[PDB]
Amino acid sequence: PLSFHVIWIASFKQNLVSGWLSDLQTHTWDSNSSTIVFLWPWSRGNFSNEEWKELETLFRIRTIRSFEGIRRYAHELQFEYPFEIQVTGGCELHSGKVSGSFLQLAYQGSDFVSFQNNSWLPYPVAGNMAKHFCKVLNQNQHENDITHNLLSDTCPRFILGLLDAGKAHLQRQVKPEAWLSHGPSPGPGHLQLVCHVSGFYPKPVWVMWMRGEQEQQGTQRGDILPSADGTWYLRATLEVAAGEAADLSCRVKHSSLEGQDIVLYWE
Amino acid sequence: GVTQTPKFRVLKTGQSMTLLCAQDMNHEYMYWYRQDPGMGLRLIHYSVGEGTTAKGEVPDGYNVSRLKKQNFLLGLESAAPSQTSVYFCASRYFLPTQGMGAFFGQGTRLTVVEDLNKVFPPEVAVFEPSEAEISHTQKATLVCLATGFYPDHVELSWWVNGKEVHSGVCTDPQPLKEQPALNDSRYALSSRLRVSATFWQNPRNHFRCQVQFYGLSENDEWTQDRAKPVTQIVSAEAWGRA
Amino acid sequence: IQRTPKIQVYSRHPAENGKSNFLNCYVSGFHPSDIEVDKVEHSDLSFSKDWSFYLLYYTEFTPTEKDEYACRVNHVTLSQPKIVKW
Amino acid sequence: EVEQDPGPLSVPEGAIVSLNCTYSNSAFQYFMWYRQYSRKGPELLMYTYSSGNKEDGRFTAQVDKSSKYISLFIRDSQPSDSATYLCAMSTSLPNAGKSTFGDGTTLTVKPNIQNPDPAVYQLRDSKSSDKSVCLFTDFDSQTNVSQSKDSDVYITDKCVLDMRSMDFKSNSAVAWSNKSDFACANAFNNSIIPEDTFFP
Ligand SMILES: *[C@@H]1O[C@H](CO[C@@H]2O[C@@H](C)[C@@H](O)[C@@H](O)[C@@H]2O)[C@@H](O[C@@H]2O[C@H](CO)[C@@H](O)[C@H](O)[C@H]2NC(C)=O)[C@H](O)[C@H]1NC(C)=O
Ligand SMILES: CCCCCCCC/C=C\CCCCCCCC(=O)O
Repeated sequence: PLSFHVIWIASFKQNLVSGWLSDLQTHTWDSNSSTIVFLWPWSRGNFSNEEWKELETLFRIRTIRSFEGIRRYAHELQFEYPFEIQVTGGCELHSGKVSGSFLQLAYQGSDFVSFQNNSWLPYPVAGNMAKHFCKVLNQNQHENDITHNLLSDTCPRFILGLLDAGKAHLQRQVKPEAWLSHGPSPGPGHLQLVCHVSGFYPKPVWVMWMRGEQEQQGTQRGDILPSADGTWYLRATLEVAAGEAADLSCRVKHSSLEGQDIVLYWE
Repeated sequence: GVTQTPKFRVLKTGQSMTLLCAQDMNHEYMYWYRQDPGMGLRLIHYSVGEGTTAKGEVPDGYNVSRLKKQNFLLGLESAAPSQTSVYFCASRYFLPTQGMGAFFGQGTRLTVVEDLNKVFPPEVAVFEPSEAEISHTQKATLVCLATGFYPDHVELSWWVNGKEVHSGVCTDPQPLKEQPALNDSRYALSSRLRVSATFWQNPRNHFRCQVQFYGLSENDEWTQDRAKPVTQIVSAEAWGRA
Repeated sequence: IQRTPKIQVYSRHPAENGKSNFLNCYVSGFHPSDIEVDKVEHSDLSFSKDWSFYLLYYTEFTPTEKDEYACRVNHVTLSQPKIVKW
Repeated sequence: EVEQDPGPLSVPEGAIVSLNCTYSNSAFQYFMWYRQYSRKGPELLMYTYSSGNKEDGRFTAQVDKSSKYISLFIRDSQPSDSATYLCAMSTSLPNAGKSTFGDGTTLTVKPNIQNPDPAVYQLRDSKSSDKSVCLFTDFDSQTNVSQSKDSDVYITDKCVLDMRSMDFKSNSAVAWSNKSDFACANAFNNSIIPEDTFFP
């Protein structure tokens, strides 16, 4: 659904911070000058300059404390060089409503600790160093109170504002482009029919190969691929015997077509 | 911790003044509050860091300056009677780790008057224990009386054999108006010191009641007949009686 | 363990000779994020729910008939740079 | 806004005291109680995050977010507790470091007088034996001093002194005038003083 997150990528000693609304980036952190960078005018949303500075400041301190507070405990913790720590935090909306929030930390690409309720909890998988890592974090509760306030009251207020602020950007409809092609030969006597749908927005889409109304199973949906303009691209393929091919057509359903689907016949 | 300068001040209407708050605690946040008797704290101005400042709930007539991290100055542009109040400076970390809450100064008592001729130092008298009390309770109470001073800016203490004393002491928390019917009424204040009767009947023992008054500075202009009502100590004393 | 980058090369519009287009390269699914890819601009480094990173690379161009550019990638999992065309 | 019980409260020593604030703004999330002694600055006493109780010695701070009602409880109140109690509240981050203060409640804790001995004494000026002061002392805490209806006769509130060395407390009030007719017998006539008050 609709989800704003802030991600952290720690390498060991660079450090990256960005803020994303789903697949779309909206915030960047300037390494040199310690500053939240808005990528859209409405990147800022409800908040005001007063607040933003206050938050930016809060992000500077807290990140520092967390960063220096690792090579401080890197040795005590099993953590051996080199390694990467990944943090994702934020909140989501299920049809215009606050559908909960999250904050998860990852060691080496596998889950490590999660923030639940008012404190840190280990993933059982990550073993007995994860359980130790929590004992450290949970030691000062006031730290946990602040984490909690941001996840469950700051973030929800924020995302709502953002949404409203960029209702001209998101909520917009960009009509898709549709064309057909051969794929790699699956074997003698057969073909791969390839339906191309490119440059559509928003992201949900329906693409299926059709024999009249006979929705052909075996239609095979590919990755939804991005472009720098925020639009999406998608291939749907079908393997057929050569003769079967002319009977076939491609049907594309998208929000911007408003009921008038795209139909491409193989002939 | 958090310190304020000055602790007392008198202002003729229209005069200006700067208050200075300093803290060596490395705090990012600093605040200026005023507190009127009975009420709580209202925020005048505050600062989230060096070089920036912002308006509070009651900012009018005041300005501020966050010069270093340590210092936060408050300025009265043009004194008005309404600004007669007690002023508190406060500071606190940006993101404290041991919970919220701010540290406070001990306060600055400021009084604005229309005329500097309304300022008077206290008169001090010490009153000796009753023979009756001594004979009945085997204890001896001394009473101090500071009278006729304005404004309400005094600090009273007892001195026995040249050392300040606290045990056996009780001073009025607020002064009386000698003439409640006036706005610019002068004030009276009392205090007790109780000691055993055998400690009072000794003529070697010396009891002195001291009142620190905070009035006009040397810079203030004074054209009246009576002596300039400057900041001063007025004391009264008594010896033991057998 | 570590993960190998999935490389997908493609174009923004259907490729017609002599018409301005865009060439994207979607490098996904890899870990860790130490990766190098081939005047070109890319996207900020994000990661999916399974914690693996993904990047997008793009360049404006004109698809001719004697040329077919590629996407070269080297990783801490790769013994040799993997080159993918279009 | 933050409405706080104006008081003042006068309780006997040993009593449970309850101090309360009400607020209207639901955004409030940080709750502070300050204690301020006479002629000194506010000092943080209790702090709580969101809904709940926190117990520190004789003190319990309590926050009920759905009722928008917060409370400071003092168990076994000592006379040392006499002060003004101010509550303050901050909204969720970003809150600008700002907090809103209730107008405070002033609490007086009357100390228990183990052996009362009410009396009114005359005291003479150590200098000019003519000036004269009346001392009402050693009365019980349930006894109340009343203001003078004569505006030329001044009478102070009661005040508690503590002869720490002798484990001894005492209430007292002072009355004086430079009116000539004034005498100690009639000094506290507007006060309901004990029948057994000693008049020398
Ligand atoms: C910014 O916005 C959040 C939510 O945005 C508002 O939500 C609706 C009330 C509507 O007015 C939209 O236009 C806004 O986008 C605010 O949070 C709510 O605030 C209102 C009053 O401000 C209050 O009645 C609600 O209970 C709040 N609900 C929440 C917190 O979810 C908030 O006021 C704004 N805060 C900031 C500084 O961003
Ligand atoms: C850089 C973009 C700033 C994001 C703006 C919106 C702020 C509120 C959103 C949710 C923040 C959740 C992240 C919690 C921070 C925890 C700090 C840490 O432990 O690393």
